[PDB]
Amino acid sequence: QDLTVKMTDLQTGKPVGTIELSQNKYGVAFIPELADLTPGMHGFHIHQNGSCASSEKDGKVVLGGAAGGHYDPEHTNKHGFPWTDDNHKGDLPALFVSANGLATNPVLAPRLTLKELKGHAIMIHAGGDNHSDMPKALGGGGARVACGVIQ
Amino acid sequence: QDLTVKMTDLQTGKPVGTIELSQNKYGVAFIPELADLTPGMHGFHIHQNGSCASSEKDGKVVLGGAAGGHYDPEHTNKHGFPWTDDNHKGDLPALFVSANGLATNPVLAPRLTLKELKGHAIMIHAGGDNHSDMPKALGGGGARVACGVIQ
Ligand SMILES: [Cu+2]
Ligand SMILES: [Cu+2]
Ligand SMILES: [Zn+2]
Ligand SMILES: [Zn+2]
Repeated sequence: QDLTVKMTDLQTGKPVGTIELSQNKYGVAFIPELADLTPGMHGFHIHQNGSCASSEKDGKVVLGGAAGGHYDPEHTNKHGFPWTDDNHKGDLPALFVSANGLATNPVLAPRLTLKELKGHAIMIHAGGDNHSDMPKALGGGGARVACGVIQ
Repeated sequence: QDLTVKMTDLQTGKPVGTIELSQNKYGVAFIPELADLTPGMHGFHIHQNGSCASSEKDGKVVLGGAAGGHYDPEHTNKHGFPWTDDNHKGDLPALFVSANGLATNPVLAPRLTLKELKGHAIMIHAGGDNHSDMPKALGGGGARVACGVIQ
């Protein structure tokens, strides 16, 4: 009754660590133990599909595209904050990566429950997340760099 | 009915921006608009006293020492996570500062209410915060670098 989530770099295919998910009275805490990531803030969201495989868009390969879009059980069709309801329930606070490329700063998602997460995918993006679709869609996270399927 | 919190650098005495505090159904969101800070993660907590003045400890000057310790209304006498109850209610998630010395990443404190915050002080530390008293007390935040009194 622990279940940790192994994360794999989409570009190299090599493991980069794990993320521990735990339920508490305020939501789901995400405890990262990752490495080999670019320093800075990274878009971090739960995705619709339980897959980290690639997808295809107009002839281009989309790493981790098989995961689909941001988990949106309320069909909000919008990207926002982890503490706002009119947006993807999968929107989490951005994940911090140290100069040494390590991510260890835990983060909380008050709108989520652990049970509803299994079968979905955990995504880490190259860009950050300003929790808006402006000026860039999906908080500007851009490409997907790391992914893992919540079992 | 807005009330923003002006932050001042303890070492220079010059303003470094403001932090907006807002109440939502999941807690108090802290929206920073700061500058001139050292890149990286910084300990960020609500303090007991409503003052940012200095204090004195065994002959040494403690900038922002007049603010007292971490806000601890339940007398836990312990430092922990923003989503754990047996520790300072004033323990917030660490604040991120970009390479350009700017802090704009909002953060949420699920255990706090806006009303209980007025009259207290907002503190930003030099070191980070691993949300434990080990290996260093108070999450290793160390010295106080920026402070503001919640009006
Ligand atoms: Cu994503
Ligand atoms: Cu503090
Ligand atoms: Zn989203
Ligand atoms: Zn504390």
